[PDB]
Amino acid sequence: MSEKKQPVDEDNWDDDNVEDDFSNQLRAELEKHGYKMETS
Amino acid sequence: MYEQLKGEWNRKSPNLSKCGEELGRLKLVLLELNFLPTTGTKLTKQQLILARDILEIGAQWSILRKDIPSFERYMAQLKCYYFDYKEQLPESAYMHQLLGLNLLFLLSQNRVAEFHTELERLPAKDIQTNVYIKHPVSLEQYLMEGSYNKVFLAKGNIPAESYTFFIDILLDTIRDEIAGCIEKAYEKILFTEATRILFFNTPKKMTDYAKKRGWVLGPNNYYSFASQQQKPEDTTIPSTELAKQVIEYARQLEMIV
Amino acid sequence: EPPPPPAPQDVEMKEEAATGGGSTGEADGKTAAAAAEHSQRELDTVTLEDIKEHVKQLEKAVSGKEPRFVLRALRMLPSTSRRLNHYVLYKAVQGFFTSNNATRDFLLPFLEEPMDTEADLQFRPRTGKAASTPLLPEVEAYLQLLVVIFMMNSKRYKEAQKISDDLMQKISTQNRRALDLVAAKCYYYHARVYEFLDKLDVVRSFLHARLRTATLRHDADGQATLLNLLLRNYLHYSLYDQAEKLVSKSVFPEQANNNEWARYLYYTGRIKAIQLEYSEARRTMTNALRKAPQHTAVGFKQTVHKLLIVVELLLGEIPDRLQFRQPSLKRSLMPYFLLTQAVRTGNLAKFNQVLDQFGEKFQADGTYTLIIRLRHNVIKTGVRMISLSYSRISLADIAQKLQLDSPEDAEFIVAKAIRDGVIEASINHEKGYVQSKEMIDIYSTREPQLAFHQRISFCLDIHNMSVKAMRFP
Amino acid sequence: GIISLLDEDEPQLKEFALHKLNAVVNDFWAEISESVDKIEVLYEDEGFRSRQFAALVASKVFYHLGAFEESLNYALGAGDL
Repeated sequence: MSEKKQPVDEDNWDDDNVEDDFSNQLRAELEKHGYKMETS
Repeated sequence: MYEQLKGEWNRKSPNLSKCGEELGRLKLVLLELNFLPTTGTKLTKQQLILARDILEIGAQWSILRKDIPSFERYMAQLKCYYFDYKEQLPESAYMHQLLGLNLLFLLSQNRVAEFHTELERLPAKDIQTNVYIKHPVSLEQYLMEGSYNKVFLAKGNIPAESYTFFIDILLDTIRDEIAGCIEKAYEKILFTEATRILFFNTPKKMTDYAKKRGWVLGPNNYYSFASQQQKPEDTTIPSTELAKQVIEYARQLEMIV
Repeated sequence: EPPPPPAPQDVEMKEEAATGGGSTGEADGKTAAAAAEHSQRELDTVTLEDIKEHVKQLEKAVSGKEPRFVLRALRMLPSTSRRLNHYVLYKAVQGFFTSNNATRDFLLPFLEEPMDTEADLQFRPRTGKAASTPLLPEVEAYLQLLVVIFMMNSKRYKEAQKISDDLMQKISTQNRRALDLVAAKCYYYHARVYEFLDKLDVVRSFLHARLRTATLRHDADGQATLLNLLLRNYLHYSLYDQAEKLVSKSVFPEQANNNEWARYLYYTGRIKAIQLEYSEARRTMTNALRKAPQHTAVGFKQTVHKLLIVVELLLGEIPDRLQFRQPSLKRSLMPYFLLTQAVRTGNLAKFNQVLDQFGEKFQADGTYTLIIRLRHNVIKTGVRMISLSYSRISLADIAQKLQLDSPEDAEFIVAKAIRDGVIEASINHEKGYVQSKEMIDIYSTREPQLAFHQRISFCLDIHNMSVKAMRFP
Repeated sequence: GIISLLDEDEPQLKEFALHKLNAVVNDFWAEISESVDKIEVLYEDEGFRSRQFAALVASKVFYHLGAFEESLNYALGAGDL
């Protein structure tokens, strides 16, 4: 055999793909896009 | 061995002369070796190489006469000639586009597990070489997404004129899907869209499809009506038969004490 | 060293003491086809042998068990247990006596020594143990040069244990099944000897011929161990043999070790990956995924999950996979975190940047049929997300918002979406309206009360599995 | 595949092909299961010589599948071979 080389050397696993979009993008999302109503 | 039976290599079959010579001559191969469940000294495999080439011309004669079971049967022979347990064979000039033939008609006959063991019996060489392998599988990506947009454009690119014969079978599996995917799944299409996708703009072929749906055409229109009637309900039949299932559920109360 | 002598003297005699001394009670336990209480214990300690010290990992003096135990392989009047106790006292040939090494040189007449000595009195686990345990714990030397045929010769005397197994003792041995356990393991060593440089051409018709002698008459676990071999060699070896199963599909009467049944359903579900039977594959590969929880901390569960979830990505939809994050997985980037990120996005440039950028690891995938409908899974994920979001959507929105260049291309994608039953859309083909809509009657009028024969058919199946489970004591 | 090849009216192709059958029978147990009807026709063809051998390897392949009783009836109607 089972080893042959290797003995010498509701959680996040659920969310990480949408939480990637909660990891790089849209930090102040409706707080600049929420500011589109009055800044524009 | 028989130095060259192919003395008319560019004069393959205007007749059935070398075809009958091919029946007697393949019959001579059958009398000689048999086939390849032979270890061989590679010199008895030399007429197996010539046997590969004359079964390539036997395939071209089988599509010349339109013998499809002997066509894919000789093609199955050629798949047994590359399934031949000695890979160490000389290289025939048709070695990849015979898999293009098998890929194309095997694509047109709607055998998709055969398409995947086609992509699996010799996977690694299907990517780079033979644009007649890369082009029917990217064309399979075109049948997957972007259909009815690249068929005749793809027909504009076959310089090795043996693939039009089976992309006409792909035209048949186009026309039945026009005969299932523009009417009786929508509301109404006008005459000009059936003119575009149903080519030659009024045969008795697009008429044959409009009447093949079981519907009578209007002027300058094809309604897709008269479908999905009565709002079916199955009134009390599951209330009968599912408690008929509860009967042998009480048998499951019976076998257990 | 002084610490190298005492340890194999201890654990080695603890192995054959319970092995021979307990298997004596097993075959003298005249009906023991399921007890085998030191057979499977012994194989549990042989999986421990491959981790730990072997028969003699050339343990720094002479590697002397091999010129010790297979000499006088004879189970006579019970002073031959004192011959093995002489083989306890002679373990100081390394320590006290003249050190004489006989590994790889005299091991072939040592393989002749179960035949050179007297009659084996019907305890073949010691002799086939002497046909496996010399050289298969020498696979770990990894030179595989002229000792391929030596380890193979030890499997030829194992084939002599097949001759003495199913060609001798014609009255209900029931050690035949334990020798199918040991025989199957050294068939995996036929893989670990043949398949390093060749293919198991003997065990093609001897795969089916050991299956022939292990078909119905005394078959137990040879069915799906030889079918694990049948299923596992014939994936790297060319296919259609899984269609050679399809005319003669025979699976276990009762499931084996849950590791074996787990990995077996992983193998045949991994065939249904390339067979593209997406319905059964998600539940038998889910079953196979959850059913093997024991693995080495650097992986093989990430191998089983990695090569598991590819067609699950190709279902058209997928959940966000498993639920137990692994960082050595994160170092190896095996099941493509970034590519399934490109799946749940409707992205194409970074998507084909993952495709083109990582193709040396797509070699480690070896399943390039993923991309040919996985770009299609990007566009069907887009139309499934937007169509699932909006009550009505039109080709003016989606057909060029997703840059399909034309109305009719989106009408072809919705043609394949209604063809797949995904959306209840409609298209007015007059002005360019996708006059899409959402169907009604989501209530529990009919559909869950129809589903409760699947829920409760499931429940009565677990009732009867609990009853049949109760039938054992 | 090599069993589908047998549309030639000369039976010596079928004896060549049974010479292939006992040769590469050690890998191809599946194809005769789709070629049962060919073993039925070539078995029920009287003057065709290979009906007895069709009962032989039909007893082999139905032995392989599990039709040991049709292997038995073919073993009856398989002759001295």
